[PDB]
Amino acid sequence: STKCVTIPTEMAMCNDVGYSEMRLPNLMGHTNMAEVVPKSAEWQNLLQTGCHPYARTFLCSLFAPVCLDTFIQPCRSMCVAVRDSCAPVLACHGHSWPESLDCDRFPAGEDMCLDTLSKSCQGCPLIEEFFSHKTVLEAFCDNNFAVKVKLAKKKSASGLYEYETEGPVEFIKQGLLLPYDTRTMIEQWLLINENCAQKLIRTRPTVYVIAGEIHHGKVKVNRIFHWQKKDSQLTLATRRWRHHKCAAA
Ligand SMILES: [Cl-]
Ligand SMILES: [Cl-]
Ligand SMILES: [Cl-]
Ligand SMILES: [Cl-]
Ligand SMILES: [Cl-]
Ligand SMILES: [Cl-]
Ligand SMILES: [Cl-]
Ligand SMILES: [Cl-]
Ligand SMILES: [Cl-]
Repeated sequence: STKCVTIPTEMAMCNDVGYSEMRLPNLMGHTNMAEVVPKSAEWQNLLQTGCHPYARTFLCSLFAPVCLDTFIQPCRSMCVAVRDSCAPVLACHGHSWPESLDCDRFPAGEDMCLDTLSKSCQGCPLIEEFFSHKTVLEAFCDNNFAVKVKLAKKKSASGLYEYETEGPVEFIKQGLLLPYDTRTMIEQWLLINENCAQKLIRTRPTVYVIAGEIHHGKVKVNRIFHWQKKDSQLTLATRRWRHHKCAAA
């Protein structure tokens, strides 16, 4: 029916939250630790960002409720705070706030609940057209990656529009990742920023030089340079990048 188990060291989410014994089944419905531990480990990437100081203990009140006490849910206030602070980070990871954590399921008003002690990647930069290769090189130095990509619009079976890279991607500045991983992050950014991709399709030709940052599986495009058919400045900047000395080391 129900039992109490020791929080294992392998459960990094709740191995240092003030108590060592949890009750099963937990508030998430998990009936055994072979289910509790991996499902809790799915939150590790979000929790390592520090999106909200109460995210970890809020989650542990659900995944590892206190053994000897009756089940007390966290307050809807704390759910709304943690959700409003951490949901954009999950969106940057490509995820969304789970329906199982819909804050409307948590108590408010008279119902007793555990409360608090007290009371980014979505940017779409402009398409730069008349620019200097010195500005392009400055963007290269200021960003993690810089690539030459051709974008293409495509109609799916359901009638919706998909935006994809077409042909090979010419890498100018690789950054600290392999070109395969960088390109995978660029595709992820294209899917997450559908409005920005749609904006980029409207400028012909659809060839761009994009520069941005990649941090812990999050991709942010900072600069977008349009590659004209008779381009000179992007050509000069890309040919110069190999021998270019940045202003900062
Ligand atoms: Cl969001
Ligand atoms: Cl973020
Ligand atoms: Cl970011
Ligand atoms: Cl624009
Ligand atoms: Cl920049
Ligand atoms: Cl189309
Ligand atoms: Cl870098
Ligand atoms: Cl054209
Ligand atoms: Cl043109």
